[PDB]
Amino acid sequence: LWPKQVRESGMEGRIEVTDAAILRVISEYTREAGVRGLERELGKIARKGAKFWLEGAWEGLRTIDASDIPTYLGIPRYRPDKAETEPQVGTAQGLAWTPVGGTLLTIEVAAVPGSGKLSLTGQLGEVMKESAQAALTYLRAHTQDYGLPEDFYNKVDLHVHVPDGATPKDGPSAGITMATAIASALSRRPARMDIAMTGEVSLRGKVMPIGGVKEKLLAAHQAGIHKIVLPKDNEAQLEELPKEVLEGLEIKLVEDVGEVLEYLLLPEP
Amino acid sequence: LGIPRYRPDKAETEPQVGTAQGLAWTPVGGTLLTIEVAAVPGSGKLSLTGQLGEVMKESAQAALTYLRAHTQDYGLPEDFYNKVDLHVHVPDGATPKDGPSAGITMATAIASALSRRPARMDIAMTGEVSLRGKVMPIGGVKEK
Amino acid sequence: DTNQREYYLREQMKAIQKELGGEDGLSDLEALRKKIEEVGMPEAVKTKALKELDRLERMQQGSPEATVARTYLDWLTEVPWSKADPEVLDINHTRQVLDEDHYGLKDVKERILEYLAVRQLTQGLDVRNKAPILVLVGPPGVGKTSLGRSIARSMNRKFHRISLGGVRDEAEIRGHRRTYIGAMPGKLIHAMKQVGVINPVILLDEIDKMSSDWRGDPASAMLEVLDPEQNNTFTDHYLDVPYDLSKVFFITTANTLQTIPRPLLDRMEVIEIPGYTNMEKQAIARQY
Amino acid sequence: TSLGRSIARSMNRKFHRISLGGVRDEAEIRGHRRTYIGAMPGKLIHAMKQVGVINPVILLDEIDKMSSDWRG
Amino acid sequence: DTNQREYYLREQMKAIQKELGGEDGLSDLEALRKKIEEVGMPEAVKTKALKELDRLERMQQGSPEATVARTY
Amino acid sequence: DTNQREYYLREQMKAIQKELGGEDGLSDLEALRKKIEEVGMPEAVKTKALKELDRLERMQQGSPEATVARTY
Repeated sequence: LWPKQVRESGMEGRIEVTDAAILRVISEYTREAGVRGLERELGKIARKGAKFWLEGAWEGLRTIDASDIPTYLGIPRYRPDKAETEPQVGTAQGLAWTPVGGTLLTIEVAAVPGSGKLSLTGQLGEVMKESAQAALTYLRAHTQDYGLPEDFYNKVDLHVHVPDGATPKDGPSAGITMATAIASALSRRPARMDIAMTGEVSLRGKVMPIGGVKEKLLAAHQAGIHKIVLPKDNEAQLEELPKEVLEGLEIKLVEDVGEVLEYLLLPEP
Repeated sequence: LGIPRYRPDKAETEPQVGTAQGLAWTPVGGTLLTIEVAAVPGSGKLSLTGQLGEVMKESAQAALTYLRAHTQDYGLPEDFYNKVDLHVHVPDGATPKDGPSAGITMATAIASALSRRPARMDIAMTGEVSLRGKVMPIGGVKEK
Repeated sequence: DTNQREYYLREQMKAIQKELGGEDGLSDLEALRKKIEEVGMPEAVKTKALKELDRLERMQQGSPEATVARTYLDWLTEVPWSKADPEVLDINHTRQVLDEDHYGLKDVKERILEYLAVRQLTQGLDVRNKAPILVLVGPPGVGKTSLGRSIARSMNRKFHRISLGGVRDEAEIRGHRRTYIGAMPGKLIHAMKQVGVINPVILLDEIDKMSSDWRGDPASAMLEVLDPEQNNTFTDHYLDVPYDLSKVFFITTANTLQTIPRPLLDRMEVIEIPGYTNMEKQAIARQY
Repeated sequence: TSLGRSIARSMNRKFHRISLGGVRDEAEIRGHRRTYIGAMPGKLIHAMKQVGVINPVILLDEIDKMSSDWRG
Repeated sequence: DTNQREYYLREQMKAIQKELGGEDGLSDLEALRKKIEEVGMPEAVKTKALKELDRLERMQQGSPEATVARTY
Repeated sequence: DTNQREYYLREQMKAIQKELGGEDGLSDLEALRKKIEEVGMPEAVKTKALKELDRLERMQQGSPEATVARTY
């Protein structure tokens, strides 16, 4: 890519770029599943380099590191690493595969004392509501181990917001995502950032496996999440993926929804 | 000069209860938007007038959710959400910006009708809202 | 009676074209025949102009094939060569000229400087596109004309512009082969006739509203003219010979982010033109 | 659509994508029933016209946006 | 004078065209005429076929009103 | 006399069109008219049929003002 862009603008043997600068362009100036964005970003770097060179060729070979990138681009539109934002109360970084590139569905659920029912916002589907119901049903089996009062279902309304309008995968794939979202919201403790998750939740509290583990392992690299949670029933689904996809990940193969919540719920009560 | 073709009435917030100013834009010219919310004690359901889309519906739902989270911070009852029909007038239809761009404007419009206190003059605003009570960044700040 | 009166009206309109008739009597088939030797022209173009002369020897208001052939000859002999607008290879001089459009806009001037620094730094290190021409995007009331005029002033190009926005027939964009009237040399050919320097600036106005009732998409001609490896061989329905357009610079303007064909997304890119504010309008008013 | 070019090189063929994004009738994959000059065939015949051989590698890009809001 | 001259010349062209070997006739049209006359067919179907055959003799080659007849 | 001369002028149109090319569409729009206004129908219905038939002076090749007119 870069040897094409620096040849678009006639930078033959004039501009060099290190690994850190390309990584800055990747993780700080474009977020999409493909590499179309990096083409135009490196093109803009080439054009700015041609501009700065045309007003004086002082340097024989200009090294562009991860420091002078903004001079050609400006402000990082996205966080460098997603491990720097905050832990939030009602936030669960989901995983999905939107046909326009993978992205994390920040499903947000708010618990308000009141009648006791499920408020269903954000264009849920049938399966999305059933997943919320399944998460509540499991959380009802074990409540005193999460600090909740045993009468929470009788008196707490839950406002659930799922982005991307309807379900993006055209099917439930964020079971444990909603499980941890609702557990944090009901317990009102900061859920963990920096860890995306996906799965299926079953009322006995079992993590049924997902389809297409490759997409749920990519759409967390593109989103910048470097610790993913997967169902244990997909352990053999990690024996055909290329080694590049598995690079940088601390994958927690899980089977219960009592061990997905070991990670995110560091504050239980 | 003759008859004034333009007016300075788009430089004002119209400080009456429920009235709020939403900053909007078009790629061919400049404009704004206003909203008024009447809180009539009724069935407690949102009635949208102005051919509004659903996005305003969940934005108002999030505003009411944040109101319900901290009713005691504005001296509000814990049960009036079921009793207040919100009757909303917006001159335009859907929001020209994708999703909510007057989300905080909508939140304050809903809260004004539930707080019996008007808006502040010469203070405009725009932004996105989240159900947890956080304001999300708005893109295209230049046009706004 | 009405039909005969309208027939006599159109025939009298045909008769009262004395100015066209005078050119046909002396300039056409005689001065044009010598015009080949008087001016420098490519050998193949000269010989095809010789056939175009052979397409003459009949009245130009009779068979429309002869009329459109004479239009081809008039748009041929009035396009000289071996001349070009001088370059200013300094971005600083271009910025200096940009300083007085309104003030430079402080943003778009820099994007145009990107485009110019790439323009001077190419595979041949010359004016060859191999890249977009970066249509302008913004409200229609902004100084869209001023940017192109200032760049032409700085870069020393004889600025042109042609009508491509809002049209509905393809004779102001492409034209159609010289076998019937109503098919005319394209406006790009007219601009190339406007001046002989082979590096003009053919501003394309309101490209976002380009359309036509003539089915057969002109966007193919856009791809043809926007590709420097294909703009030298830029043909249309009308252009029966690949007309050598090698050093011709290009630029375009638009005012909407939606009304644009997708074959106009590669070899084409966005420049956003911010609107002016009451303070910006105050300053630009008072000063200019 | 660069993988198409790679396969085309590996096969010494041509390569010509045809974006179907923004097609909602058979009047653009097939043509209009020819009854007047001023109407084209569909897209595939334009594709074959662009290339010069009977064995290209056509890439029907954006086939999901192929929709039908109109008669046909 | 020139217009009446060219009008008579165009009429000469048209008159000679009908006598120019009848190329358009039979080869591009009557082939369908035989196929109607050589299929074991119900009487009403042949009546309808002849009715729609007499609807022709106007140039659908510039008129969409009889391309439907040819396809019918 | 006037109310019949209107229909007489319509009949003169439809009969001169016989001598015109296409033979009045092989005597069409007269089969529809007679099958309507020979079978015993209410008079107001006959009149409104006359109007809704008079809308056949428009284009038909996709416009929803002659296909639906023919169906009606």
